[PDB]
Amino acid sequence: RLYWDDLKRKLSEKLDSTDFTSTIKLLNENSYVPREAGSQKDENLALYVENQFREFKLSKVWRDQHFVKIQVKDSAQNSVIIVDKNGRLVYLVENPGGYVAYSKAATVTGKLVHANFGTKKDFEDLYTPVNGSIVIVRAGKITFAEKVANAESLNAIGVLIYMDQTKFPIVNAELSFFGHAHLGTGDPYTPGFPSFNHTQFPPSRSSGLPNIPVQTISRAAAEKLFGNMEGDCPSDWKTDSTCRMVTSESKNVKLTVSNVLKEIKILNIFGVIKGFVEPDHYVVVGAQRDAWGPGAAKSGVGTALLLKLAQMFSDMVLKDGFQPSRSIIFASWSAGDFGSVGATEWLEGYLSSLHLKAFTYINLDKAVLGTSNFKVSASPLLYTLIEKTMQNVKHPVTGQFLYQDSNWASKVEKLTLDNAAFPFLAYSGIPAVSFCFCEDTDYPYLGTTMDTYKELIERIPELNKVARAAAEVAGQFVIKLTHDVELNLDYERYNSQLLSFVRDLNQYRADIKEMGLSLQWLYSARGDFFRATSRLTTDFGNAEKTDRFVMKKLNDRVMRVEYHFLSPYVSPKESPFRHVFWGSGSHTLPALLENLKLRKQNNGAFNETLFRNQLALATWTIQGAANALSGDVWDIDN
Amino acid sequence: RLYWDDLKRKLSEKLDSTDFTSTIKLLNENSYVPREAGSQKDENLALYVENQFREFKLSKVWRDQHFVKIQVKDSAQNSVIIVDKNGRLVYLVENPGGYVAYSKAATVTGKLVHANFGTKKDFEDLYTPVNGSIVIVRAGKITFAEKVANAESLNAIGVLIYMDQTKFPIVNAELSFFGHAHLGTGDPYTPGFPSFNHTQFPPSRSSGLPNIPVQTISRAAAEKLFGNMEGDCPSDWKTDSTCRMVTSESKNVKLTVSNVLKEIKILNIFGVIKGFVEPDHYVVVGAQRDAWGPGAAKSGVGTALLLKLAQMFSDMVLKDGFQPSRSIIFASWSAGDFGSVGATEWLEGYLSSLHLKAFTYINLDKAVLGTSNFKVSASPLLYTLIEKTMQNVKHPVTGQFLYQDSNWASKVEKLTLDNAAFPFLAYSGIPAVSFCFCEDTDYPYLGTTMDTYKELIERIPELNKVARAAAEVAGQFVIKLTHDVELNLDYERYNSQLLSFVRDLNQYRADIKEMGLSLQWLYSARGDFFRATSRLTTDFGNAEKTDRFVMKKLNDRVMRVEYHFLSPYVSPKESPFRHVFWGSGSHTLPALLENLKLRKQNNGAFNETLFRNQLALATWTIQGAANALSGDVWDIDN
Amino acid sequence: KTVRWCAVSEHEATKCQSFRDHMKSVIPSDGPSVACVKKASYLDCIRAIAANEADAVTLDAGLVYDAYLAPNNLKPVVAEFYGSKEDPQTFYYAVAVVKKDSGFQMNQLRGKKSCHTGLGRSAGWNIPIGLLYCDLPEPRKPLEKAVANFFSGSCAPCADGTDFPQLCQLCPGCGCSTLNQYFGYSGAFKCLKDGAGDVAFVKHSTIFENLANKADRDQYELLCLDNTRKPVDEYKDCHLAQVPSHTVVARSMGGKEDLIWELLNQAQEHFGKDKSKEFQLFSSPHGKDLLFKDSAHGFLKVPPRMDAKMYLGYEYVTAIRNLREGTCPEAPTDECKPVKWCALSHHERLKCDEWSVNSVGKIECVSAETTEDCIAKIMNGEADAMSLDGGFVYIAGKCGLVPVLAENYDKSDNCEDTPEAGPNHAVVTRKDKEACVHKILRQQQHLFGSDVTDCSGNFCLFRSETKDLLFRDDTVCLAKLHDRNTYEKYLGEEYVKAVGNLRKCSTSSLLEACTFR
Ligand SMILES: *[C@@H]1O[C@H](CO)[C@@H](O)[C@H](O)[C@H]1NC(C)=O
Ligand SMILES: *[C@@H]1O[C@H](CO)[C@@H](O)[C@H](O)[C@H]1NC(C)=O
Ligand SMILES: [Ca+2]
Ligand SMILES: [Ca+2]
Ligand SMILES: [Fe+3]
Repeated sequence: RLYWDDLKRKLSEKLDSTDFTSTIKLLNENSYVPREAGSQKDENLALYVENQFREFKLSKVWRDQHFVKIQVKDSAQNSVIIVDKNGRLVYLVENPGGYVAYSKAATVTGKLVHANFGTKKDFEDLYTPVNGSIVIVRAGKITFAEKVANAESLNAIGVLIYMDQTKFPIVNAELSFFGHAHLGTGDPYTPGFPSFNHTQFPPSRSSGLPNIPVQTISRAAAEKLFGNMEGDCPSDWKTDSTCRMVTSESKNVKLTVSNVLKEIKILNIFGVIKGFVEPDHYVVVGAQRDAWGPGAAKSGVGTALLLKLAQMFSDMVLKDGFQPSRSIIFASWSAGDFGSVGATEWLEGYLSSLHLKAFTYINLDKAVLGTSNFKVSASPLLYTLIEKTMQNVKHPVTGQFLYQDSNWASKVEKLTLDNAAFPFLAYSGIPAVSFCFCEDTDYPYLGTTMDTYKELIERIPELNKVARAAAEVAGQFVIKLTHDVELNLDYERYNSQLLSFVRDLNQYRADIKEMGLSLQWLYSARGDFFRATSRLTTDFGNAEKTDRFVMKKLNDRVMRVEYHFLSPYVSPKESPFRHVFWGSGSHTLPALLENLKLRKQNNGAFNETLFRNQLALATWTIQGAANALSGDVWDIDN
Repeated sequence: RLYWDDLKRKLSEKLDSTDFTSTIKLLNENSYVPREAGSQKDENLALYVENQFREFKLSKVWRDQHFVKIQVKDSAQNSVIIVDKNGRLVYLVENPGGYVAYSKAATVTGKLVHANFGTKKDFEDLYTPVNGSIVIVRAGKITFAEKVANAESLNAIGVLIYMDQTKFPIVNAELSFFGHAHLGTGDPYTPGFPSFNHTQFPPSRSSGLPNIPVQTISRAAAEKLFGNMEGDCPSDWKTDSTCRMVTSESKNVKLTVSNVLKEIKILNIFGVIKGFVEPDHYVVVGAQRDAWGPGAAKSGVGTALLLKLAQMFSDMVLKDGFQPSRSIIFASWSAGDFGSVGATEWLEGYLSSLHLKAFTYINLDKAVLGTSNFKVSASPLLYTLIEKTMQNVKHPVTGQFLYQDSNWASKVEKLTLDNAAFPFLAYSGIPAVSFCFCEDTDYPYLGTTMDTYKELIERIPELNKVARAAAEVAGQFVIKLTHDVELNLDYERYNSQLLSFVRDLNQYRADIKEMGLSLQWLYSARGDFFRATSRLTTDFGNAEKTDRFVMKKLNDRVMRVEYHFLSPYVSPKESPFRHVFWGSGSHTLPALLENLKLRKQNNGAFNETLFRNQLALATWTIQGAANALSGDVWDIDN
Repeated sequence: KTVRWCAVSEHEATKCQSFRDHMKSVIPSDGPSVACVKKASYLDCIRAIAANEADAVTLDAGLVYDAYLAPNNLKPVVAEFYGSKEDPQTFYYAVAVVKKDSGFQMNQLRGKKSCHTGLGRSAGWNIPIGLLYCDLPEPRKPLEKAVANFFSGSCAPCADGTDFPQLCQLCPGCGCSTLNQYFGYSGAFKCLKDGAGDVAFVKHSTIFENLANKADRDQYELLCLDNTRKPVDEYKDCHLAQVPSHTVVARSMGGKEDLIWELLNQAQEHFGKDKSKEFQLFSSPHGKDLLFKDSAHGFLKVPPRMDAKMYLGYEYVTAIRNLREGTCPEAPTDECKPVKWCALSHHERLKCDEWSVNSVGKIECVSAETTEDCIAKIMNGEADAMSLDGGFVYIAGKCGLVPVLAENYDKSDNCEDTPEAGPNHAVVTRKDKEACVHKILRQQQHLFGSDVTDCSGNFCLFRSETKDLLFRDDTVCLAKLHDRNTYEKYLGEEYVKAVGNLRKCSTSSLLEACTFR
């Protein structure tokens, strides 16, 4: 009855009548003015969104409630001071309104060295040893957690995070910001399993957590610190001329953090529209609701786009005549500020129920922050789905199509830990996507008390149009994903990913031959994978599209690809992010190369016994994914 | 066209014309006379079976070849002697023809204490401490590996295994026997992954292996040892009056084992008949081929039943008109003597390809050993399938039906490590079954050089009939499993299993209340599970059996039950046997209770922090299995 | 708006065309209209409503079972009544017709030839086959092959001719089409009168529909359950079993139950019985029993709450499921089928689950949202018992559930021996499970009933976490009712009329459904 083109036009019409700005402003009222996770204002918006889903008259609307542990700054405020070699001396630098969640809260004192961003590369190029001293770094190069993780690796005492003027042109230099240092996602006090009263919350600690104390400080406070430091910072880093390399041997800094934990009641509000052909299969759409500050950009826009997309698809099914093949689930996550907790406790909670039922996740957080360029990071199984949507949706400002860079597939970057889509793709093995109408420089008030609606509407005049353009992109991902029998997942897009891996590894073919090793097996692994998809492609081409039975046996084999790259050799509790390609730790394909890079130098940093196993499991993870993709369990030739 | 009753009668006719005895004898000829794994005689039979499958004209016949490491007794034979307190003294006891694979091969010397069978219960009731001494035990109470594992727990130096006259009425008292001490399955040198040249065989050791040296000795040698020992063995154990409790403080025993490893070429021979409705789903039928000795009972019968069942179903499809709905795979495993290696390397190798495609495994090893009673251990999802087959097949000797014990479901025992079905059910999560026309006392020449065809045909005169009765039972499991649209898996049979668990745990409700714990969550976990199956049952009752689409969405939910009980919290490499109910280690439901039993005594043996997590993950493993079984991801109420 | 209708065969297609043309002469007054879809069988008609091609088609009560099964999902909306318009009947008699002085009796049918209305139909297959399924020689499954061997020659409409040749010995190919000579009530009587079959399983009204002379009807006899024969005119005193009437079915969701009933209530007045001479809804010169059954005398609305499995009833739904699976009930073993308790709230099934475990699996829990919802579950078989108050017992009672235990509150030496009048809370249950409910619950009394205040250490059955979770908290014991008490016998006489009058104004969806048939 209704086709793609009849659906694209029907969506566009709904987008044109939809007022986003009015919605984002209503989410930034006095009653949602304070939005910390688990606060009464957080639950207030939760009830609003829930009641709103029900008002749209969706097929079902439910809620999950978790009791996770977060960290908050108590009556005992933390402080950063400079002290003398014999004892407490000189002067106080700052008291920080903004803290870092998961903080050690242990009073420490030592030399202060500038590690710049805190990148693994940044610590190697430092002429000053960090062994036994406090490091100061600028945020936004690597997730807060990674900054600390990287510092704790070279034995640091503490970590100071500040916002330089170059990367963050903010006027108020006394402004503080928020964030978490937990390397990972979900409640860190219940890793691997959900925070349900059911589990009785047993004593379990996440390996993500870092003993070292972390604190955020304003620009003014770091400037004060540089006054006591010496050594001009390298022009290599685009930074302020205030920047100073190290403290004087006379005076050093003393950080004292005393953050306490707090058990809260987190609420996840859902809603679903059942598909008509295969209701049990669904695509999930989520958006963060809680925010440390006002969060107009951090969650205001997202939750605004979630409510409206839910509305638009509700109106398309009920009134227009839109008949989706697979269900759609709209999710309002909470505790996102602490590491996508709400969403991760959901995944760790019903993992078995969405095993091969959830075939894609679309994230709406931080979709609108700029206006210059369009940015999107996702799983290659969504590349083709994005590329066709890019050359279909027009930029909100310039009348041109979003698809301008032909080789954009190559320019895409991995999903990061702070992103809500990370847990879905790396832990669950559910293709995920996170698009953004980003800017060359990140949003300055992203985690501050200046993330107001006024600030957002001032930096982006045409906020309504960009929000509509945004909602159109996510709206086409769903229409494409649930519309027709064919599933918009391109398994052929992984050939390039593997070719890239093997080629990078081929560069070290001399170190492989030196060891009792041959790389011929990885060649066949990648080769067999290409054959597997090509046979799957021809299988799709040689089948009747209208036959329900033969398309199901092929689409079920397409969905499994995301799952097959999740390593089956690591414990899902200690190393949650199993995905070989986008997860974390040694097993991943990137870790295999990272370990081998140390062999080239002939240093003892290289673990040979480790490499031989990294290679074997990864060689077979790629092969197993290949065999399972084509030829059956007997039609397989090698 | 052809129904169950038309299939049952068509099978029976094929069974009546099939001569088994002639087949088992042809497998016990001079050319297969020696059958150690990886030997030329082993491969000889492999080629025969392969060529035989092809002669049956099956849809496809293939082979997998692994390069696993086993252990063999070299030129340096091991020896057991009694020595003096100052040095080597007295006399030599025996040189053992038969060894224990995976042996430490480290020369040791110490007091010799009788631990009886070697059971965890046996070591607790010993008045003599084992701390720092060699223990001697009688085989057949617990797998060889467990005997050693249990001894290494209470710090033993070595282990001597012998066959007493009471449990093993053998005439030749100088007869030696074979076995492995590896706690686990598959090649121990490639745990978690397959032994394919692909993996490059990296340095990886299985936690199954025990440092302590193990050796088998004949009855005569243990009798000689008892001569030097004192203390009459308790009448509690049905044993010989020769049996002696401990050695004299003057003389102690010295064991010296020097087994070397050997890399071999193992071959798995397969064959498959494709089903007609859903070819991608299959039931697997395997049987061990290799044997340390002649193995007429250990593998002769099995491989004989495998070849014939392959023949009978080949003739039923080709000539009779049998049209199976799902495929059938016949497997001849090798290296079974070393721990179901061949079969485990297959499972660890194509795990992804038989994920939710293999829905049941039927094992043919040691099917015929006695004639008195019928014994079968399996996954409850096969209980109803067995009970209907029991009251359908008639005993070979007495004209009565096999179904005589009504409460036989309760008398069934867990699958053991030495069984080839263990890896399938506990590691893979594939319902498995292992039936036997067993005897009140196990087969005496099971692992000896007296497991000849002559010995077998003498202890069981009517071997042909018992073999046919055997082949009929496994033949009905397949006809039932592939015959019709409904899958013969009874998910309702787990209600009793869970009720049993919760009731046992309810006994300790006083220790649960003493700790900050409530058991109400486990009640609802089991309750929600019952509702889930009951809703699934009614769902089967309220659907058209002839509709392919709605039966597939229900049978796919039935197959998943076996998978859902495999813990998702443990690493599949270190703790392979994940199944909560039939696997190994702490996570399992039995381990939860075993740990709590130590709390009742108020000793420090109880790990409280461990229990709180054993409880939480198991509470949720049962709940997750429940939620995923019914109500969808949104229709779920709690 | 127009409602599409399904037609089977060419003959019913022409009757549909006339149903269209005649209707648009006084239509539309408000909205109603009719359309025609051509299908080969009734199975094609049920599948077409599910794919929105049609909207309604009339089915036999035994064919209603096939319609509500996935993926067809169809619930009866309008049911036709038999007899008169003054005194309507919602159930017709299924009987067995034979020739006079044949010798054959109900028990002696083996070797005999048969004529059936249609595979899966009430009078034709399920009532007649139903009694013979446990007497049939093994194998019992498939059911069709067993009937193909029992009888020598048989004609079963809608039956696979390739798999069961013997089942279409009388009518080759086994047409479900109106066109086949032997199809329907009158079709099996034509298979008998012609001398093809020895017996025909039809409705009591089939003899009048084919033969009008009373002298010609005397040439035929009716079989009785007690292996006797009686006059055809005595259908009430001698018949096989009572079945629910034919009814029109539509989708549960999106089947417009109101747009079809408004059409049918108007099709009966204009072109129904004794109203017009141009078009009749219950008579057609092109064929008999087209669209509707000629024996019908109008239509009646099917309550909203009443679903397919409630329309047919426990007694009949269970007989079809046991007939298709081949399950025959053995003499009661008194083993006691596990009891299925029904919980309402979250707090109820949490105390129930703790009770299920303590009872060693003798009691299990089924959850329902509302109090009326639980009452429905006990009906179809999803639940077995629950505790109810005096008002609800009267509602459940009118459905078919008799109470067996009463909650006493006055403590005495013999609590179970002597029950109290009051009305108190009664534990209603189904007819069959009345025996075990009577025994299993009485075994929990000695195990968790009157106990010392040791509850934290040990489970207590009447103590709740809040207030009245399953049973009332102030209850001492569950009194055994020695007399076979119904809803009327437990509630006295003055209270019975009391709640009847009050339910007159304050009417529920469960009460209008259980008081329908
Ligand atoms: C869950 O546990 C918290 C304490 O962590 C408690 O405050 C709350 O009431 C509990 N809720 C339920 C349903 O058990
Ligand atoms: C596999 O490795 C073994 C040595 O472990 C070697 O003898 C054999 O030739 C190799 N085969 C292949 C195909 O690589
Ligand atoms: Ca968690
Ligand atoms: Ca292995
Ligand atoms: Fe009828």
